[PDB]
Amino acid sequence: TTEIHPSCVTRQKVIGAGEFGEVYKGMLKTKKEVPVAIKTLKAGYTEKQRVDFLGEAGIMGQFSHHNIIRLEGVISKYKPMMIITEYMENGALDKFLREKDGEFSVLQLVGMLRGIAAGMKYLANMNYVHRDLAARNILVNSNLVCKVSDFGLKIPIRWTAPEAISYRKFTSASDVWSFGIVMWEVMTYGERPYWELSNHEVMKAINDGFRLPTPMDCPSAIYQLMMQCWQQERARRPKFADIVSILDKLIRAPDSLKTLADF
Ligand SMILES: Nc1ncnc2c1ncn2[C@@H]1O[C@H](COP(=O)(O)OP(=O)(O)NP(=O)(O)O)[C@@H](O)[C@H]1O
Repeated sequence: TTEIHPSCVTRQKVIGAGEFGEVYKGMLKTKKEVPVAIKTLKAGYTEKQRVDFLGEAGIMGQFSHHNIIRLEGVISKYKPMMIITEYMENGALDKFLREKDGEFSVLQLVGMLRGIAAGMKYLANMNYVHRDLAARNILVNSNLVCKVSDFGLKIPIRWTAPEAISYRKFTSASDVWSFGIVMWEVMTYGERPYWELSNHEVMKAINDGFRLPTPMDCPSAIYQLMMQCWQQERARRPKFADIVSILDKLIRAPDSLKTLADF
């Protein structure tokens, strides 16, 4: 990753709190000044936190893709240590959608999902199994591009594929199950999967052949595709590259989205 000089960064406002310290909006001067998010490492970090902190930047720095958060660079030689990324104005996806409930077209929602899916196709090609794909780990920018975020060395049962739970077998097909749950998150404008059901109920339903119900006004193709992501046998779930392609068909022929799922 790129080491950058404290002089080029200027923190402006706190916009959040992370595992290792507060996160700020700011300005990077690489000439020309550009908004950035800035993750700080609290003074008083342990060695373990230092390594986990810089490590995420390391993992992130191995990626270059439109729908993957871009590491601008780290600050590891001076204090506050920082991780500098592209600024995403609309913040986390689940929270954004909750604030803008019913305010997007079905095409804007599906395009958000194709962005995510694309990023997950990139990750899956790089052999990177995210393990924690969820709408809260997607960030969104002024133009509504959704980027997979949160790469890092805690994972809730109900975003997780049954085989990944019972045998702890995490693959890219595990992530595809999670992506179906994100689809339901996006199409319900940020509702919590399985509402207030307990982890126990949730696994009993899933193993009993029962799935999350169709979101209100959900296109039939979007609902069926999520049901394709929630097949008990992972080998039958679509791969991310199938998902991207199906969502592109749907976007290219938007009248496909006029027919809704029922019941
Ligand atoms: N690149 C970014 N651009 C814009 N906002 C960001 C960026 N990264 C993080 N944030 C914001 O800062 C918050 C905390 O960042 P992050 O560490 O990535 O999430 P977290 O540790 O899971 N904590 P939280 O999201 O508050 O539950 C997020 O909710 C975002 O609102």
